[PDB]
Amino acid sequence: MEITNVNEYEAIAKQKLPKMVYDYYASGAEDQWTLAENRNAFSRILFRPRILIDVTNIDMTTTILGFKISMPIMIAPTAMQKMAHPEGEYATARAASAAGTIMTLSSWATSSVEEVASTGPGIRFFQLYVYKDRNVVAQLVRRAERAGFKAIALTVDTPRLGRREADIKNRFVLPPFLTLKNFEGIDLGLSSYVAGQIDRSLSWKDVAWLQTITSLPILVKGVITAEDARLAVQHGAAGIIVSNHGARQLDYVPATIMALEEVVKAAQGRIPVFLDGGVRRGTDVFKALALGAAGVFIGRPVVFSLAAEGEAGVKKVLQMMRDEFELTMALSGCRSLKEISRSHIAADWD
Amino acid sequence: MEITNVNEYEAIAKQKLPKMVYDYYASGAEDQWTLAENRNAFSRILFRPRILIDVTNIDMTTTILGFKISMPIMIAPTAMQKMAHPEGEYATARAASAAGTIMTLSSWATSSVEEVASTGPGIRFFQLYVYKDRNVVAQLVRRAERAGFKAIALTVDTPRLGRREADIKNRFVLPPFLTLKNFEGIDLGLSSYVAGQIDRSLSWKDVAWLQTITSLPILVKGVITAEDARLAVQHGAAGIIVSNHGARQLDYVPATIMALEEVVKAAQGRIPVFLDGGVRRGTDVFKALALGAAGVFIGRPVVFSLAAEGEAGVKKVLQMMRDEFELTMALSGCRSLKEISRSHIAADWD
Amino acid sequence: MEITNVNEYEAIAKQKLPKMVYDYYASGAEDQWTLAENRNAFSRILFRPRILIDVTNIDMTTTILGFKISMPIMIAPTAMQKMAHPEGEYATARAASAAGTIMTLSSWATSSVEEVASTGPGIRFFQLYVYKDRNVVAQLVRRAERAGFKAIALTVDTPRLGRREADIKNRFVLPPFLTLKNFEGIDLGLSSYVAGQIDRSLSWKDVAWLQTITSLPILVKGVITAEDARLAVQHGAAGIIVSNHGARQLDYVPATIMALEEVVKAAQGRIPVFLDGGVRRGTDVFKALALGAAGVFIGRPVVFSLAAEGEAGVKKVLQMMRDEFELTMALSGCRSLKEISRSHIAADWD
Amino acid sequence: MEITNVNEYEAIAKQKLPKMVYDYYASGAEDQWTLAENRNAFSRILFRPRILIDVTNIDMTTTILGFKISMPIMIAPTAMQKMAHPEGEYATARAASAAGTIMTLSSWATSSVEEVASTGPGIRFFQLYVYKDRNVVAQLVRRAERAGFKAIALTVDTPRLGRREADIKNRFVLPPFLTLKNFEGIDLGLSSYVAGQIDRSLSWKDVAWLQTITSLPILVKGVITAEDARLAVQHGAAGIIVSNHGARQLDYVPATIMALEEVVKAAQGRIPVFLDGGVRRGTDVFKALALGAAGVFIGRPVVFSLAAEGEAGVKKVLQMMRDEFELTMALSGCRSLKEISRSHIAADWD
Ligand SMILES: Cc1cc2nc3c(=O)[nH]c(=O)nc-3n(C[C@H](O)[C@H](O)[C@H](O)COP(=O)(O)O)c2cc1C
Ligand SMILES: Cc1cc2nc3c(=O)[nH]c(=O)nc-3n(C[C@H](O)[C@H](O)[C@H](O)COP(=O)(O)O)c2cc1C
Ligand SMILES: Cc1cc2nc3c(=O)[nH]c(=O)nc-3n(C[C@H](O)[C@H](O)[C@H](O)COP(=O)(O)O)c2cc1C
Ligand SMILES: Cc1cc2nc3c(=O)[nH]c(=O)nc-3n(C[C@H](O)[C@H](O)[C@H](O)COP(=O)(O)O)c2cc1C
Repeated sequence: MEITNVNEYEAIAKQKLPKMVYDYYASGAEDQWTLAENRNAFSRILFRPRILIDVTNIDMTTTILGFKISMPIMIAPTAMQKMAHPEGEYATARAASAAGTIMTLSSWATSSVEEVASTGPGIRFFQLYVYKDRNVVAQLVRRAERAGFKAIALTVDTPRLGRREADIKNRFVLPPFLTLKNFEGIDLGLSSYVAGQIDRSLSWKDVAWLQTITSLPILVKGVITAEDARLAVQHGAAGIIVSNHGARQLDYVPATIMALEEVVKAAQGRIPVFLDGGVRRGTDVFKALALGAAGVFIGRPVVFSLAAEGEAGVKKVLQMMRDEFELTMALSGCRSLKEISRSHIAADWD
Repeated sequence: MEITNVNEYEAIAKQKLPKMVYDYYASGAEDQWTLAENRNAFSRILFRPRILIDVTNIDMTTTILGFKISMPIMIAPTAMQKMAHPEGEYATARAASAAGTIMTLSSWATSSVEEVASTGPGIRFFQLYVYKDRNVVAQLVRRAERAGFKAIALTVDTPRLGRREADIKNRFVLPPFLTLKNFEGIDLGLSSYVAGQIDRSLSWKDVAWLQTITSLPILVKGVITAEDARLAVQHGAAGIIVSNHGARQLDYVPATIMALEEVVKAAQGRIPVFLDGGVRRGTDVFKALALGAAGVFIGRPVVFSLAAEGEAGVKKVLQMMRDEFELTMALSGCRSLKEISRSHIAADWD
Repeated sequence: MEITNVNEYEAIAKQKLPKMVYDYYASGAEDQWTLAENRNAFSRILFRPRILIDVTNIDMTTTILGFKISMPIMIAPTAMQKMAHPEGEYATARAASAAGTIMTLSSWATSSVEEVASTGPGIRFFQLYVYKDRNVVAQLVRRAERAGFKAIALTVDTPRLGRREADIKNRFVLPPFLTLKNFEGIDLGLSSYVAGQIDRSLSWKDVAWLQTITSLPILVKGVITAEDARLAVQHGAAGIIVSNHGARQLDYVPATIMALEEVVKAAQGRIPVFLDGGVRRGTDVFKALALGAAGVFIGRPVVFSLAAEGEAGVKKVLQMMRDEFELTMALSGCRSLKEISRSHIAADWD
Repeated sequence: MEITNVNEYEAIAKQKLPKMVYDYYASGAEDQWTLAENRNAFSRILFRPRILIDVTNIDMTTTILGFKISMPIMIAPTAMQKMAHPEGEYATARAASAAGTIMTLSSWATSSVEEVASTGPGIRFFQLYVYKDRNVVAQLVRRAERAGFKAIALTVDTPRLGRREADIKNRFVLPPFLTLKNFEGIDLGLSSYVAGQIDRSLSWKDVAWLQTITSLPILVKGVITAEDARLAVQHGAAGIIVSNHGARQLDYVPATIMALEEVVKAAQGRIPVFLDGGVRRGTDVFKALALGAAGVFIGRPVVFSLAAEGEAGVKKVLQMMRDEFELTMALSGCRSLKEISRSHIAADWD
């Protein structure tokens, strides 16, 4: 009896993590309708597989912003990984490098850019918020650039934090020996401070502002309507991440897989569109690409596997998804990502 | 571990109220299909949120019939609140005044207009039925006007009472020290009398009749078809309340959120259209306004919180809904009620 | 704590009847999908009630084939009622007479036409099958005419019996002191004989044949497609009963409420169309009439209430449905059956 | 208390087979969504039965590739039947001969073509894979032809094996005294070898290749899109089997009953189209033929009944389906397979 699927790592995390920690990571907003729907919506898309195609050699490699990677599955920024495992972000960085894929570090990481860069080479993105204290935004950016990060993933769906009721009932707090390391050694305990820096005044001009302090590509994260996707194209974003923040912000927003297509269309092929939210199977990954995503990101499975198995756990999550994705490409008759078409899928709404 | 949502107050009420009292308040008509659907239909409406909008200052204030209030969440008339808590309607009136919103007192209240007016200033509406004994209707109206009530909410969906089977099995009766106080000190034990006064002969001309005995605005409560909404416009109603009476009348009528739009359209912007039935979240409130409601009313949560926590409980219900509604406005990109549009929502039936 | 709804009688029957007897009556065909759907399909139809209509006086009286009855709820032919209660069909006949409605006696009754006619006056219909031995068909008809039956309800959906698996597992047999009384005292133990008489060769010409041996009106029972309804009009049926035989024949036929309209349309107002299958509430009854039925029939509730309460039980089933139907008419704004329109309902499929 | 339906045999198999064996046979791919849907999709198709048609004599006989059989229900190739019962494929062959229907032997059978041919006469098909070692493909074909097999059923949906997670957790292995007998006595322990022979390079030209080494008709098994059905017509297949391999390959492919029609249309009446996947009732069989199948195949019920009852079990599965199919034809008004039309069914998607 073995661990055969990703979703199984969640069950194990849950039996061993303290309730407050598990809930923190697992929880969605309020009644968690979108949490559930993020997963459920993938079951409303079916396959239209082609048979008798030579599928000896499958090429999953892709190029993301000029960076060539091993597969179109990247890691989404989550937060305080050291609550899940001692090595926390170090383990996640070593597994992402090992897999030939990209990691997106959280500005709320319990590891700083430099300590993450000290694990070894590997393409890494840094997630950020346009904080109130703009001098602070510039030091994080500089520090990110220095440590060798290749792009900035700007969260644009959080003017304010959504209500995740378990945290309130669990009276959630960051454990004793941990710190938000990117906020230490710069010119400003920290949890509260960082929570207060979230600027609820941001507008499109603030994204323009960010482009004057950095030369790195900017990916607006949290776009789910065609209206905002076009504005992101306009204000010169390097790509859009169709996300609902793992369903932790506003409830009742659509499943990202359902909003995907509308956003992909609005972008008009100008920039790469990615997705995250509920991706757990190689089949999920295929559907997203057939719909138009240039790649997908995974969040919760990483923290869950980390908690269960340390670095071996994240290594395993990544191996399982590329294996399952390669078999799905084989069985659908696709020899490259370029071969995946809209016709290989049939959506409930078609 | 704390109370984070409104719906939780129902569970607590239920564990402490006598079965007969709980059932009385909780029950719907016959198989209670609409009871359930009143809640469930809100989950068939999704959001289309706008991002990167300055949401520093949210204005939830609205004007209802020339009365400016703090938010578009008002209290619906329920009945015999003193079965739930000693202070019963006094507690509900003090919490509504404190919140800057309107209370709708039931003609079946266990507190009279004057005793409710003795708690302090505050805008209040009075619910009534065109009783058989028309002399009685006039004394209630006069007494209401005197006590300072600003409008009459006329129930028009009850020619006869719907069958709520639990009451029959529980052999429901009003507890000993309580009375229907509005029916005492006027020119006519009381429960039976009041039950017999419900006139099953009422027609549109009876609404005209009511306008000859009062100068206060009349809101027809219980309109769910476009046909009746237009007749209400005609017979000079000051606004319509799309209601199904908390699903206690006829079963299998649509969820009020589903009938809302048809009624809003028929009214052609001439008069304000409100809604009640199943509103439990700030998200619910947003959907109703995006559909066209000028405001919403809450019924059961008030009695449930009253039973659990007295006046602090109702205070809490109101604070939770305005908090949750303000965050929903922030996350959808709306700085005023005027900014809420039809485009910020996507209904299953669109 | 009291019995408030019809469906409750089933639960009580079940706790007291021997498993074999309960199963016999309760069971549907094979996986019993249509059994369930017969009930479930009524929940896919909603109301569009009119308010403020004088509903002082409700007239539920209707005329069925020149016979004026108290309400549009009649009793369907079931079978061997004496397995459920000693008085069996005598009790059902006295309750139907008392209620001012029509009873349809089964040719499989454990009581004969004359013994049913000996309970008192009352309009009664007789259900039959065109048996193999045509001489037998003529004696039943004659005997029916003699005993004062007003019409023949001809089952046309049973060339062969459907598979009701519980009967097979229960090794079902008619209890010792009972007999199929209509098959005794005529020119032909009986259960087997009667089971063998079912003619699987019947065609439309056999219905013509029946009209040469009787002058009584013929109602073809078991029509669910528009094709067969038109043929029934042609071959001079006095009315059609949209039935699926209580879902005991072929599984996966539609719920009668779903097939109703197609049949009502095909009949083009030429003859009365009735319905049976899953009718348990006054609300059910309203929907059927709004769709076009001239009346409905109830089967299982009668045997269940009989088993629970004898004649008082059937009396109660009938009182509960007319009460619930009158309140539904009041709440929908209908003062006569003629006032019930298609516009007072909204079907999922509209 | 008796066994009345096929599905019941699964429950009994499960209580007596070792977990590893049961799981092997029962399992679907990954989350087994299509497994479930293979069954569930039959419930979305309803009947439109004709009444009063002489249904004395029902003719279920059909002709499949010039071979006249007793009914349109054949047996699908499964694998290693001797894990389920000692007699394994011998028992299945004797029951198929006895029933007057066709058996499809698996190339993974625990019995060889000749030993299956030694049970007696009977029409038999042989399932195969275009193995890597093409010399091996030719010996199996020759051996099949010799033993008297009439057609080849070529699996075309398995370039690679789908992930059936229970097998991995159960560490599945073929029991000690069994062997893949068709792979012994030819020019090449065996399980591993045979697993490695599956050629993931196959294309349409490989099907052309097969036609140069055999004169027997070729039925491409595993076609579910209209695109591939037309290519199969082109490359001269003798018929197509709409299959999803019992849902064990790729998950999220449609239920075969849902893909059926699209494939039947694409074939343009040129060649016979068959179906398998989830067929458990005589009603299932009718729906497939009304949709256009020339016949259906059953897989799992055979192994389950084998495990429960040996040869008597398979005999019983076949008798139950023809009985149930004949009654469904009687009740729908069909006297021959030719009489089954598209109009006798109404699909959810129509
Ligand atoms: C604990 C946690 C913290 C997160 N913090 C952020 C954040 O600060 N900014 C952001 O844009 N997304 C944040 N996310 C969302 C992820 O970046 C990603 O959108 C989501 O987790 C993907 O969905 P999934 O877990 O179903 O894979 C967070 C997610 C988790 C679980
Ligand atoms: C115990 C109780 C008594 C009520 N009495 C009346 C009434 O006399 N007249 C009326 O129009 N509505 C009455 N209502 C309905 C409310 O005014 C309102 O329509 C409904 O409660 C709102 O639905 P909700 O509880 O899901 O918030 C009553 C509701 C309850 C729970
Ligand atoms: C035990 C039993 C026997 C029945 N026998 C017949 C029959 O011989 N002929 C017939 O047309 N219908 C027969 N029916 C069906 C009823 O006449 C009627 O169609 C069905 O019971 C109505 O559905 P309901 O029980 O949900 O009210 C029988 C029903 C039951 C329960
Ligand atoms: C244990 C097992 C092994 C099978 N092996 C094969 C195979 O080697 N090739 C193939 O085309 N189908 C194979 N099938 C699928 C069957 O031929 C058929 O498509 C499927 O079992 C029919 O679905 P059902 O079991 O719901 O009747 C296998 C099925 C089972 C259960």
